[PDB]
Amino acid sequence: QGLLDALDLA
Amino acid sequence: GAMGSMERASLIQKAKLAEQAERYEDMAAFMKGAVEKGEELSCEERNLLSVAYKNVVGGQRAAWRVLSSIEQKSNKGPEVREYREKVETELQGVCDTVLGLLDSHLIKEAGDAESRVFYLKMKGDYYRYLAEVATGDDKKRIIDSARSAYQEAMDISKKEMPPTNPIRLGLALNFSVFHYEIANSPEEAISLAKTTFDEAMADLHTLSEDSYKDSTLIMQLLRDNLTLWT
Amino acid sequence: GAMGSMERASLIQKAKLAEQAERYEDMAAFMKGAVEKGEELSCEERNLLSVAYKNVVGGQRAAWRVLSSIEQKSNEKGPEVREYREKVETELQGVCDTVLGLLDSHLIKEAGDAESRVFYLKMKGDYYRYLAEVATGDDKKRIIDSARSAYQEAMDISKKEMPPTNPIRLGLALNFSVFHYEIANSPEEAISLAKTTFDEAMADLHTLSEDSYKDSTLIMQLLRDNLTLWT
Ligand SMILES: *C(=O)Cn1cc(CCOP(=O)(O)Oc2c3c(c(OP(=O)(O)O)c4c2[C@H]2C[C@@H]4c4cc5c(cc42)[C@H]2C[C@@H]5c4ccccc42)[C@H]2C[C@@H]3c3cc4c(cc32)[C@H]2C[C@@H]4c3ccccc32)nn1
Ligand code: NA
Ligand code: NA
Ligand code: NA
Repeated sequence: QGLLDALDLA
Repeated sequence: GAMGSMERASLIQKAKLAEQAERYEDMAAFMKGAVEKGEELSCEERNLLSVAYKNVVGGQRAAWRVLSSIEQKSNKGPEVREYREKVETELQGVCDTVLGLLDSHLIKEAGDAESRVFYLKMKGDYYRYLAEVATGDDKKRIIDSARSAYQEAMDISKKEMPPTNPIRLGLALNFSVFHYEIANSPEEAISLAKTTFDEAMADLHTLSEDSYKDSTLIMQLLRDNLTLWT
Repeated sequence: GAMGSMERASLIQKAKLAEQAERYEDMAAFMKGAVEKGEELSCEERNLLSVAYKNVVGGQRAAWRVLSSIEQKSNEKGPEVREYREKVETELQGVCDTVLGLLDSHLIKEAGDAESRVFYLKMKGDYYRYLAEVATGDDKKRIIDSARSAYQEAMDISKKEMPPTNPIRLGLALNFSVFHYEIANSPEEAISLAKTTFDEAMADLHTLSEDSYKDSTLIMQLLRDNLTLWT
């Protein structure tokens, strides 16, 4: 869980 | 640090409690204590560190933009500049904490490619954040520090990860936005986003079960930007 | 403290900037500085101090409720949940103490209009109510006594110097009646207050003005909305 949130996409 | 007398496993546990409570300053402080125990983070721990500090600086940047905008409407009195400078200094403090953790504890020659890219990309992101609020000579060194971290991450991901890998796509997306919003290079922005998208399509056979969801959303953000810039 | 070198007008101005950026801790800190200059706050300034600390305690109350709930589901191994709930509890208590400190030190007076004196006495009741939510045993009894006492002082002033239909009087009654039911375990006093409040307001409803013949009505519905819920 969390990889998308964690990648802090610009 | 005030987290030195606490067990690693209890710091991770209270980081999860902090998250459920939406207390990101505490979540960050706990995950910082965890990293200081000097062991490699698991993928899940890595993600909690990143979620925690993304939410702290995310709130500060949004507050900076509101004030920076209200300042520019005085196109006066010193109050808006002063308050913008206060929030700015806090954001710089948090960015320095995260770069200090990356250089001190997390960035290494060893460890999986996913970790080495993820961390170098964070270094790029946090220098990008410092670039947004900086001026003059400081700004030049900071932009060189961002490009350089991003570039190292890109060399590792081109060598060690398939074109469809969500961490590689997210590195490209953020690096491409650096070019556009920070380094005043629309040409490098559009070129990176396009070669990133096209290389993933040409090697679509590599797209894994485990990345289908995340890589497909990141590919949509790459496309949406190309449409905004062309 | 930290705001002592800043101009009063500059502290108000930055509290407004803080609100626009949704930085409620800074907003509260700026207003605390303004109050500390020792001048009466206006209706607008009053509202800014209230909105600022309401958002700070509101976020902490909600985080305590989440931890206090996850703690009970430990019915069904580890002291972590309890420790973190205590940490957040202590911060909540610290903010409530700061606000009560300001009300007792600077804002509560025999002087000023009825509206300003009721506003401050009600806020004292609200912040004691907040401390009561997380308190136990003997400390909890002192705090519930302190709340009733502040609410009651405000009620005596509003009964003597405001008309029955006045929104501030009606909102004080509503809050005080809910304290009776949800905190002080007095359904009898909660029902009696809501009934005498609604009946007295109803008997003078023909007087009610445009400027406030809306809020007055909304609160009058909530009085009788709960009267049937308590019967
Ligand atoms: C932590 O370490 C473990 N972990 C990993 C992940 C993410 C990837 O795990 P996975 O379970 O493989 O992905 C996945 C997710 C969700 C859902 O539920 P939902 O779509 O029904 O709401 C599914 C999947 C798998 C099974 C189901 C699903 C549907 C679809 C695909 C894949 C999956 C393919 C076809 C269809 C689809 C639509 C759009 C793109 C790709 C596909 C839940 C949990 C995880 C997930 C990720 C995302 C979303 C929802 C879910 C939201 C945000 C992200 C996303 C991308 C694109 C659109 C919408 C969303 N999590 N924890
Ligand atoms: Na300031
Ligand atoms: Na004052
Ligand atoms: Na704790």
